[PDB]
Amino acid sequence: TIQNDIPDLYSVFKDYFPIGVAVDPSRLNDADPHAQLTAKHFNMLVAENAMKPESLQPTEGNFTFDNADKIVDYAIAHNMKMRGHTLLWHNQVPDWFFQDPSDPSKPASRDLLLQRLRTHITTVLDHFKTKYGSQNPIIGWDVVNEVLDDNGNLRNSKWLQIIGPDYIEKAFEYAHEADPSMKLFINDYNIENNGVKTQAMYDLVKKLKNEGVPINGIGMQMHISINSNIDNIKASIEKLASLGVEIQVTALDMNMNGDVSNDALLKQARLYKQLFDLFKAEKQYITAVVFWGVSDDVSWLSKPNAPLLFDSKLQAKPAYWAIV
Ligand SMILES: O[C@@H]1[C@@H](O)[C@H](O[C@@H]2CO[C@@H](O[C@@H]3CO[C@@H](O[C@@H]4CO[C@H](O)[C@H](O)[C@H]4O)[C@H](O)[C@H]3O)[C@H](O)[C@H]2O)OC[C@H]1O
Repeated sequence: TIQNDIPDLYSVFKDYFPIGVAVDPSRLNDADPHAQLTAKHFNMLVAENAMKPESLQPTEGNFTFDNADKIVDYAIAHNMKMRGHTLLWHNQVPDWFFQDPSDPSKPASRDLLLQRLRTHITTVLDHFKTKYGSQNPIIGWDVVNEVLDDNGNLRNSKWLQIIGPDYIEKAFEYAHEADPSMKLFINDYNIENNGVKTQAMYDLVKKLKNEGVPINGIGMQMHISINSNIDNIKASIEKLASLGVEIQVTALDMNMNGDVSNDALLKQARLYKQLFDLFKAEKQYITAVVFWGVSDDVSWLSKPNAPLLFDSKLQAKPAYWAIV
C-alpha cells in the first residue's frame, strides 16, 4: 500500500519541469498500488517498452498499438503529458526490418530499409494523431535511441551497416514530416559523464542541426550510479545545452552496485539531492525529468538494487525526502 498523504513528487517541481515515469501497461489499474503511485507522483508518463519498434510492428504491416494506447488512455485520464520512446533503436526491433523479404538470408537494401523506417515512423505518429487528435498527450519522441557507441563513433547497428551515416538525419526528416507538432529528440546514455561520448553527442548534433536536421532536443538517459560525479553531469549539461536544443533527463535511476544497505540509501539521498539541485539550477535548459521505473521492485536493473525514490514496498525512501 502506498503513502497517500505525503507530497505529490511532481508538485515540488512545478516551477521547474514535469516529473515523469516509465510504466508497464499491466500496472495501470486503479486498484493496483503501482498505478496509485504513478498517478500520485508524476505528471508525465513514458512507455517503458510498449512504444518500441518490436512492440508496435512485430511483423511487417501488423501494427500492435493496444498496449501503447492503454498507456496513452491512462495519461489522458490523469492529465499527464507523455514522451514517445522510441522510433528507432538497435534493440527491441524486429529482424524483418533488415531482411530482404524474398531472401531472408540477405539484407534489405538502403532504399528498402529507409522506406520501412519512413512507413514505421509515419504510421506510428499518424496513429496517435488520428486516434487522439488534440488530446494526444505525447509532446515529443525519442526519434533515435543509442546511436553512438561508447567510443563516440556511430554505433555499427544494422541501420548504419545497410544505410550509412545519414540514417539518423532521415529518421528526423520522416518524423518531422509526419507530425511537425512533436519535439524530436536524440537519446543516449553515458553522455552525462563529460567524456568522449558527451563530446561525440555534441559534435553530431552540432553537425546535423547546422545541416538543417529538425532535432529539437537531446535526451540524456541518466542511468547514473552511486559513484557518479555531479561535476561531470553539470559540465555535460552545459556543453550539450550550448547547441540551443532542449535537454530532457529521460531515464533516471541509480545503480547501487549491489550495496543496498541503509548506509548506501543515505549516500543515495545525498547524491539525488545534489542531482536535483543541479537540475533546478539548469531549468533554463531542462524541460523534463523522467525516472526509469515506478519503484525499486519493478526496476529493469538486476538484483539486488535500490535505484529509485520508492522502494520495493512502494514506500518513500530517504532520497524522496531529501528532494522534497
Ligand atoms: O515476448 C516477450 C518479450 O517481449 C520479453 O522481452 C523482454 C522485454 O524487456 C526487456 O527489458 C527492457 C529493456 O529495455 C529497458 O529500457 C531501456 C533502458 O535503457 C535505456 O534507457 C533505453 O533507452 C530503454 O529503452 C526496459 O526498462 C526493460 O524492461 C527484456 O530484456 C526482454 O527480455 O521477454 C519475455 C517474452 O515473453
